[PDB]
Amino acid sequence: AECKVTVDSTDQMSFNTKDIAIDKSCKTFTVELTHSGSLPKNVMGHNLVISKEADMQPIATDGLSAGIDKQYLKDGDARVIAHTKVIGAGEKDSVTFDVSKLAAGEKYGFFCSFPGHISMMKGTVTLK
Amino acid sequence: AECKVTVDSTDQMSFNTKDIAIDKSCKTFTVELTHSGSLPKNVMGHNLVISKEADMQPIATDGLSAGIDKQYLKDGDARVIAHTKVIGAGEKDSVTFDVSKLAAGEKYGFFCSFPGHISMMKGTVTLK
Ligand SMILES: [Cu+2]
Ligand SMILES: [Cu+2]
Ligand SMILES: [Zn+2]
Ligand SMILES: [Zn+2]
Ligand SMILES: [Zn+2]
Ligand SMILES: [Zn+2]
Repeated sequence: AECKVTVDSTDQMSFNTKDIAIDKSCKTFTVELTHSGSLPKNVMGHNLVISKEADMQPIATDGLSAGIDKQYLKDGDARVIAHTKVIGAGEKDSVTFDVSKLAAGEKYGFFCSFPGHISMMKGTVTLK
Repeated sequence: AECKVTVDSTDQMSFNTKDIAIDKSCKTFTVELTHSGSLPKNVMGHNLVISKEADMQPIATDGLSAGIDKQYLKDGDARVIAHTKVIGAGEKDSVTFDVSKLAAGEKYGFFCSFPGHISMMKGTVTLK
């Protein structure tokens, strides 16, 4: 199986994809996030966070007050299945998680939790 | 006296001035803000906020939770002297305030409180 994907994020507040396909055959899956462009992380930082589709906005709202030091995520948030750091231009991060965590028949999505980015920066996770 | 100034804001996350000079003789001062370029407000929205220089970042941090519907400013934040709405490309807005609110000898600045913009979008307010 192919159990890795790389997603780019930009100065114009977008990801380069709207769906991440995860082979159910995979034991673990690795998401690598890169940031093209020139803006630093405190201006236009992006992370990639995976959760239940219905949990994305609640997580993002709870992340606002956490600050960039905690990757704009509330510490110990149980709704977060996996997430990268907040990265700025020229940086990259990756996260590897157990594919078992994704309940078949449940709807999953990815988003950026930097304040206000979720409106433009989200997508679906599809198990294949 | 001249008691009005126009400031433009860009897709490049910049104001087209670094200083706003306010004549002390003015009873009121009016700041008009425009937005050139083509990006919508949820991507590259800008407002213009006036406060004490030391207060700019705390105000901006507090504004994160207020959201774009509240112009990214906490309601009733007493540290805010004056502010425009958040505007997107092709829009404009203006604010008029009493110049007596400026204490000569105190240092004032202007900035944009849209998430992440402040480090790239701020300047001084100079009384003349
Ligand atoms: Cu982002
Ligand atoms: Cu701005
Ligand atoms: Zn909560
Ligand atoms: Zn974490
Ligand atoms: Zn004068
Ligand atoms: Zn107000």
